[PDB]
Amino acid sequence: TQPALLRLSDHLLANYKKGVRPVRDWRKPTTVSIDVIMYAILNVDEKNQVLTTYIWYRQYWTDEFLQWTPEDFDNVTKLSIPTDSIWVPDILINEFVDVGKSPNIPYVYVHHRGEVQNYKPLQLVTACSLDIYNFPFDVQNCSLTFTSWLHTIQDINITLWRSPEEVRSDKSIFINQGEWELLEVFPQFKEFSIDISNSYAEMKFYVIIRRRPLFYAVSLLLPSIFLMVVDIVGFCLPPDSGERVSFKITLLLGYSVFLIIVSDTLPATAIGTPLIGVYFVVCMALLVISLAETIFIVRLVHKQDLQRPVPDWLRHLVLDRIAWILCVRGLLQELSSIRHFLEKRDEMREVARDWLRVGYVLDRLLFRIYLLAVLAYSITLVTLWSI
Amino acid sequence: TQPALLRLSDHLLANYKKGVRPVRDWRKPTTVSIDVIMYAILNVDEKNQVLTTYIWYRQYWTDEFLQWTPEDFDNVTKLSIPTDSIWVPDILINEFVDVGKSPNIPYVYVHHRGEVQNYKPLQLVTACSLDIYNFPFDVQNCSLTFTSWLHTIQDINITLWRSPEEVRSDKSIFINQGEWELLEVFPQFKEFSIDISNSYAEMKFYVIIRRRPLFYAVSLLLPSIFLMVVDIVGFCLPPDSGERVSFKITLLLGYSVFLIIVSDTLPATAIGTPLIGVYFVVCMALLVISLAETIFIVRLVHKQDLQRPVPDWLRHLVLDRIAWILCVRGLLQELSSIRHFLEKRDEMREVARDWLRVGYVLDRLLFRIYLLAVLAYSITLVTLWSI
Amino acid sequence: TQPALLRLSDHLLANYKKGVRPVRDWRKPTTVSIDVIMYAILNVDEKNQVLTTYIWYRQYWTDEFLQWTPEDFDNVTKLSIPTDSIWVPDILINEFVDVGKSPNIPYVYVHHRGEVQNYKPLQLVTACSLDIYNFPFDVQNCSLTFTSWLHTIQDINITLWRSPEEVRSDKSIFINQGEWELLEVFPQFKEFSIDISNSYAEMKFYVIIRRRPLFYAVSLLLPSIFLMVVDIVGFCLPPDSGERVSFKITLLLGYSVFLIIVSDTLPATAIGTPLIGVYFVVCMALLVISLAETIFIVRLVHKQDLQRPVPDWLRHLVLDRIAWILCVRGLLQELSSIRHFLEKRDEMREVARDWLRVGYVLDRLLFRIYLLAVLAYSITLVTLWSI
Amino acid sequence: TQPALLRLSDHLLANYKKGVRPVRDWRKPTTVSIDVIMYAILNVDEKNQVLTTYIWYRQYWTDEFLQWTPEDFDNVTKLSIPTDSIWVPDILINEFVDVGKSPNIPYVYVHHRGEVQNYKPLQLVTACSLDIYNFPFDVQNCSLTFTSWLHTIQDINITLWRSPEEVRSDKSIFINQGEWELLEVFPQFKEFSIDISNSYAEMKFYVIIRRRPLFYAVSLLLPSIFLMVVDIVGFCLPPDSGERVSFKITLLLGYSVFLIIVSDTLPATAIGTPLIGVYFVVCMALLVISLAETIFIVRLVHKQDLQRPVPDWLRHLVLDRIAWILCVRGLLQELSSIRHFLEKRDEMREVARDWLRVGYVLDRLLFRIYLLAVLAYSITLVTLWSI
Amino acid sequence: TQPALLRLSDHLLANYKKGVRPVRDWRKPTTVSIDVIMYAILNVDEKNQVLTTYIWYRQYWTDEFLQWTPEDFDNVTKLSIPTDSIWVPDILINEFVDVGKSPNIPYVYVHHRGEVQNYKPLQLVTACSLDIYNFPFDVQNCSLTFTSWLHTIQDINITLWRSPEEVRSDKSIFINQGEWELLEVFPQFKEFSIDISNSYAEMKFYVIIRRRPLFYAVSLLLPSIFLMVVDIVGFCLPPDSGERVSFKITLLLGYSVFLIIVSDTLPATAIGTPLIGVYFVVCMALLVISLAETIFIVRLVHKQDLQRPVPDWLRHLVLDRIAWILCVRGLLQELSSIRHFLEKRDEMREVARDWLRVGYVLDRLLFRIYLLAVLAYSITLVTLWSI
Ligand SMILES: CN1[C@@H]2CC[C@H]1C[C@@H](OC(=O)c1c[nH]c3ccccc13)C2
Ligand SMILES: CN1[C@@H]2CC[C@H]1C[C@@H](OC(=O)c1c[nH]c3ccccc13)C2
Ligand SMILES: CN1[C@@H]2CC[C@H]1C[C@@H](OC(=O)c1c[nH]c3ccccc13)C2
Ligand SMILES: CN1[C@@H]2CC[C@H]1C[C@@H](OC(=O)c1c[nH]c3ccccc13)C2
Ligand SMILES: CN1[C@@H]2CC[C@H]1C[C@@H](OC(=O)c1c[nH]c3ccccc13)C2
Repeated sequence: TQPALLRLSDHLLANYKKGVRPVRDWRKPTTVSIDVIMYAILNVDEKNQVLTTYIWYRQYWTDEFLQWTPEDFDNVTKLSIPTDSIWVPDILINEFVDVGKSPNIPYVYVHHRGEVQNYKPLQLVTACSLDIYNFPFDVQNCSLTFTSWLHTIQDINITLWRSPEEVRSDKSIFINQGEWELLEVFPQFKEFSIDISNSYAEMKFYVIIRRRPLFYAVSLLLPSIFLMVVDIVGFCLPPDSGERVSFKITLLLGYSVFLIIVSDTLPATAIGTPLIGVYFVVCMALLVISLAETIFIVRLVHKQDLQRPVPDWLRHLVLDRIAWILCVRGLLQELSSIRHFLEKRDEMREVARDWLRVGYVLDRLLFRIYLLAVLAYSITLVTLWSI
Repeated sequence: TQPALLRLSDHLLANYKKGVRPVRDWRKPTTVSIDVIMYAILNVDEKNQVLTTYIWYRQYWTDEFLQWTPEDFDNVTKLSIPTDSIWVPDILINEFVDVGKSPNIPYVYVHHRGEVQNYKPLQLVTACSLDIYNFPFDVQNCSLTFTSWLHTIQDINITLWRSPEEVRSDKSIFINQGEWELLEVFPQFKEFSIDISNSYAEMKFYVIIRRRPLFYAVSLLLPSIFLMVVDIVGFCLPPDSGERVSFKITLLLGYSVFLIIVSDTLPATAIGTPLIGVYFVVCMALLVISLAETIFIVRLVHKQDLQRPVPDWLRHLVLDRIAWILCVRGLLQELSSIRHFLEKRDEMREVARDWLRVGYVLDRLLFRIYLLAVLAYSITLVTLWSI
Repeated sequence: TQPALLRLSDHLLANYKKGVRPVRDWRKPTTVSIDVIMYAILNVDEKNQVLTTYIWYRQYWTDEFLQWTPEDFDNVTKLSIPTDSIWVPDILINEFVDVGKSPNIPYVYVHHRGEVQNYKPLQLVTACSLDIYNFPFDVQNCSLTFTSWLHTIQDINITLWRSPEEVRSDKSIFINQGEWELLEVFPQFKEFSIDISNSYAEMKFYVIIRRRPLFYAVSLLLPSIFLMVVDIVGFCLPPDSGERVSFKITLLLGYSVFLIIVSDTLPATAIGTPLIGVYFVVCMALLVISLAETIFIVRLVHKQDLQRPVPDWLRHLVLDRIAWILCVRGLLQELSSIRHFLEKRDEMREVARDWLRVGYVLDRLLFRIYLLAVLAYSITLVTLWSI
Repeated sequence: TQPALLRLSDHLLANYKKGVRPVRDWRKPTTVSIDVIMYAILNVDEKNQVLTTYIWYRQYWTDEFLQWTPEDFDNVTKLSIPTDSIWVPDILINEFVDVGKSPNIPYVYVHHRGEVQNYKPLQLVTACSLDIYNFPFDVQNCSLTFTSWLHTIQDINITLWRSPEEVRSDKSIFINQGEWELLEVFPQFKEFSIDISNSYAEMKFYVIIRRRPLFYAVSLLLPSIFLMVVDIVGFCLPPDSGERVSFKITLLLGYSVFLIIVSDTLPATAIGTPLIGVYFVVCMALLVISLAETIFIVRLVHKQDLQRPVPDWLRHLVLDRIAWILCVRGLLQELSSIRHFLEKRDEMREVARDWLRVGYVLDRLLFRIYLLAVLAYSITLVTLWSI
Repeated sequence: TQPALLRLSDHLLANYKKGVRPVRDWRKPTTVSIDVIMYAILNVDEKNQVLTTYIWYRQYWTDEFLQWTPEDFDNVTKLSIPTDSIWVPDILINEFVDVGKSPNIPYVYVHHRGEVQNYKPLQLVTACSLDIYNFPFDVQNCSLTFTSWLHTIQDINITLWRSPEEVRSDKSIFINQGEWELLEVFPQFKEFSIDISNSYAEMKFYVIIRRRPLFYAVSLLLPSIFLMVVDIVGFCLPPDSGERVSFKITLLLGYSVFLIIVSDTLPATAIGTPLIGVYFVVCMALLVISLAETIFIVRLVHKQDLQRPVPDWLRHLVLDRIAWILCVRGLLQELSSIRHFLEKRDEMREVARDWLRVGYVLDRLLFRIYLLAVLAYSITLVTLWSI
């Protein structure tokens, strides 16, 4: 008769049972050609170690029962038929820890030689072993283990759909300008066998991904070096004035809550510390020895009516280190008492002058070393950033 | 017989198979007319670069098998029939990264000439390439790539349902008073072809959206200019009194945690910085040079029993810059000693008077430049806000 | 026969097709009586402008095909039959932006005259145009636009199920003690027509809801007035002592982070500011002029070895404003020098006495105005709270 | 024949329609015996007033159509059959505001006398009227209103499955060591009737639950009493030294952000305040009067070159309150001037001695009252904690 | 005939009803062999006491109806058939408080002897009784109670699938480098019976899990010991200088907000406190007695024109404790007055010298004990960390 191609659609699917594996010879395995286009990196959760991606996915297999001849069917080559009306392999991921809601595709492509072509996009929220060691400059290596969850090698076998170098190089459409940058998707086929004489069909896909170290530059180093340049200005404040600790203590307090707020950036991975704590606790310790310097010089110079400067450390500091850094009436018994009391204040003032004198030279010399130390530390930072 | 229009409903759908593509000639493609009304901008996630919207969506195609004649069927023109009882095209979005739960519409409209009219609202949570460069004044350009996910150009072809200028101008019902303001929805048809002799039907929709710069005005500039007007009052505090750093340091501390709290407003986009950090770190650096000024003048004036003002910088500052800013008994050997000690304090007081004198003129002159600088900086801010 | 009422259940539903619209005459529209009981206000999201509620909902229509006679069926009046076995109208909401999961009711009520009674509770997460202008005292007006999403006025028409005043007054069961208090649910019927000779059936429901201004009283004004009463105690601290700025600056700092924390209470609506920022930035500015007062009086009184009080402003302040606020040997040449030096300190002390004298009267007079200002400002606050 | 019990399974369910209510006489109501085991309190949301629990639930009713005789069926007593193959009552909760995903149980128990036994666990996220008045020691009373959502008293009637005292006392398995402790689950049956001659079957279950006041003890009182014991140490700091406000102001600042952080513990219920704000703002006000004391004593003692202590308040304080708390040459005209100037400083020093003297006695006496006040306040706290 | 193995697939499943329990003799119970591979620990929620895991799960039972002979069926051994076409036991978990979305496996394995092999991975979000007593070093013991939710011991009985020691030792694939480390999964079978002559089939699985104490080391002790090493440097600051409280108070403030931020790490479990608060409030109290020391020494030394050092405590401190820590004209009547006034200042200066003298020795001696105390406290900390 002549109503449509609809005749063919009935005749093939009249008694077609979608439950039995489609082979005329049951020993011949059904080979499923797989193809991956990685569409987008949604989010990495370093805390739970689970990566969520979106994949444009494809399936190709051979159904020997629905084959027909192009002739006497009005030369039709391929036909679209509902997915839930035909046998479908159960390819999923072993790393599955959840189910992303992805649009359900109702149709598949069948040609006259019995090949079924199945396209569907899937959202996989899968667990991945992450190494966050070099936090700003990290490459990450996540496994995507494709398997039929039950079928054997004599039933279902996995092959590539095309040449494995192009899928590696495939950067066709992937959304850039995000947190992650795709380098390559490396395919690898393997026979896994958890049980003796029971091996199941596996095709590993190593997608290796690099973070873009821009958000974590500004959010980490910029206030940090800011806190450095404010303190260097602060060293110029004289210690005797009394504001010397009041500068630094509020600054150390400011650095304390600063490191506590940024503590919720680095993840709660129980593998240990990130390496950037080393690049930060050095800076933390740097302020301590600055603080240790600060109270020391305020401990030296003060008016406490105490000891005179010992000559041994006067020549070493006020002389040697200065050159190194630069390059009858009874009225008489009462008048005698007043100047005697007077010169005692003048002498303690003489004490006040010399201890103050050494301290400023000491303050300047200890100031010189710290600025040179940070600049040398800074030149190490930028040479590491360049390499 | 005469029970109802129900007769027609059976007779058409008696043997109607919803699986085969509805054409009497299989080579003639089924043309699907699409129509978009963008209903609402739900939320932009700049972090993951994914935009979620709600669309009032429509479908129009031709089913040649369910056509009938208005006569002998009691002059019925159109009939409502269940969606899951007829063939439905698989139009979805390539940018799909998730599935929004949207009400499932059970019925579609069929007229006697076989045209199927399908209305359904859909929630699309789709990834979009965002450019957040000019953060308060940004236009955003997001793609909505409509496609049949598998069908060819010889099966499914995409056309507009009406004239493409009205859908552009369509601001009919869209919810304003939100974070985003709709400018236009620009449609564009294209033939995409990832494979040779395999092209698939595509209709791009560029919806271009503008943020409303009101929430980010108050939340950014108002405390910022507030922190400016409190410091200008603070410059009037005398440096010798000792409170001079205590004002500014707490203020700089206050500005430090202020910028850390607002750091979680700007997103974690790894494309680099927003431009508003330039409009902010300038203000940040402005306080530094204020702080640098502050400790400098406190370094100048202090009572440390040291050097007298050099005349070369006395004429340049206390004289030139002042005019520029304004426009036999042995009792004698003891009495000789007391005034000698006395005038030493008076002389260091003479030292205390002159160094204090220059500093206040210096404080006032350096004060004049900063207020003029901020006001000039402010007049640049408002002229940019007007343009 | 006599097995049960089950006979009737078969006989009616034997050939009953749930797909065709149930009318013997196709031109007669099926009228759907709607009824609303608003059960609870779950949450308002001012950010995205979307209101989520729970409704106890009802449907009433006429199915002319399943009518029967009470006689010869053992006098049965009504019968419960599965929802998915009969035709159901598609009434939904145009404001739908999402789908709340609500229990699916499997059965409906059918009486012998063919009326189908459908009860089901639904969770609607719908977008609503909000006006948060008067933030503590706001009434909100949200639309619930009920429509058949496709059917015409000749097929489906919407009526009330009972008198529209009772549903307005309906406060039967609604959960109080929550964030929102139900005033009324105002129904309104309208014919909307987006297209010429194509109008679709609409029944608007304006539910108008009021917030309960109790959580936002304590969370806003109580620490705010607290910060006021601590500063009034602080004005009594003498400015010369040096602690004068140290009080207020920490207090201004405390007020700075206070306003930053409460900044995440008011929503990110891009319609502009809430009005309560006016009721807050006034208080913010109030501390500034207090701070401006504070440094001013500390700028007046200090020991800087400078100018004497000018008489013109001495009579205006120390005299006029005080009454307004209250209501041969050569030993002689050396002894001459010591008192000469001595009286210079005594004279600068004389300078220290008078400048201090004016300042305290000045401090007290400027103190009087501010307390009267806040109390007058406070009496404005409570008279607004009463109205 | 003899294949299995499968014969019975067919014979009963051959023509069994799951849509019609299972009664041979339609007037006899189907009585559904209900049983509740409350398994766990998941979370209380005081903000939205909605309680989420997990219930082990049971259903018992009578199906007169599937009854059979144990004989000639190989003495089978009960049989397991799929839930979706038989009629199931629609018992749900009126307080339903959402749907928790709970495992779907596929089978039910049928015995030969036609009784259907239905077990299924359900997750109910239901709205509950909460009273958070006594925040640490609260009992909460939540309603669980079980109803058939449509069926009448002549169709479905609700009874207990066993004696109502055991379900009350039922603490069998419930998970302790959580935020909530189960006291009892009180059942109550009632006929509700919203409409005249239309009453629907209701069985109320009052589960009354108590919080465990341990997390909120440490998180509230421990830092609070800590802030008390640090201030009592702070009162010993002398006011003249200048650090007196600097202690307390930072402490008051610390208490200010402390109360702001703990402000997000108490919920946003619009019923008013919790009672614990009274137990906290008293402590808040306690520091104010301490602060008021602090600036007062610093206002008393200072060196401002002003008034002498009035005798009336010298006897009342330095005398009475002290005992209460404890239990020819012209050289002469110049020499005359110097001591005259000298004794003026000594006299103002005499002023400095006496005003300082009264203040410390005043500081100690005002110190005594505050420590006794807090200890008395503390003894009130612990006697309330014991009762 | 010879089309395929498809013949067998029909012949077995032609009249196979998936609703009746598959036994030829109804008294013989169907034994379900269970097997567990625990795949990953997703997240522990100590707040609600609910553990979420992912399990690779297996089912094994015997279907006596679908048995066949390998001969005359082309020697086929096993066959894959759809899950929803055969009877499936209802094994779930009693601890279920929610439903995780896990991929639905469509097929199961049937061999010719009638054994059905069911593989499926499941996500179980289940409530677990947690003991967080030793917070960094905790072992946790969670129950996984596997049961058929309704079937009796005469219908369904639970056995292991293999030897119970290997499943215990099974560390095959589990994802390490996470928050939790798998020690063992201990299986145990038990007959539970809530009702007399009604016992239901139970197999308990105790998985015992250990946290990895690395994230909570750095996040707790590192800033804490940091706050210790900054204070020890702070003790060297002299108390007379006035900065003595200003150091510690800001530090105590810094420690106050530090403990408030880390307060949201420990959970809100109402079982009481964690033990680590003891290891922290000791450190908290340590700063108090440091603060108590700080104000004490500032209370001792000050210039208040008061009492002389009593000899009894001078020998005990300045002598004994110092050695323990180290190892005619009328001009005369006026001149008489000036030195008399002069020596009064010198004498109060003599008072200023001695009280200052004792305090520094006192400051140093009290300094020695605290450093030894923390180091002894520290050596207790590290010996506990080693054990
Ligand atoms: C319209 N869509 C466009 C083109 C057809 C449809 C589905 C998408 O393509 C793929 O399916 C492929 C992904 N990766 C592949 C690799 C080899 C062949 C096809 C694809 C993008
Ligand atoms: C009741 N609803 C009202 C009117 C009918 C129903 C569905 C909505 O309209 C649309 O479907 C359209 C959206 N965009 C369009 C463009 C051209 C024609 C129709 C629509 C709003
Ligand atoms: C047990 N439930 C109780 C009473 C029957 C069942 C369903 C609920 O009532 C409604 O359906 C109505 C809501 N609003 C209405 C308005 C008019 C008539 C009925 C209702 C509450
Ligand atoms: C294995 N599970 C165990 C025992 C059977 C199965 C289901 C649960 O028990 C219940 O269903 C009951 C709850 N509450 C009840 C009250 C009276 C009778 C039974 C139950 C726990
Ligand atoms: C491909 N997948 C690989 C191997 C087959 C498929 C399913 C997984 O294995 C299991 O099902 C088992 C888990 N635990 C077990 C214990 C004994 C036997 C099998 C398993 C991993």
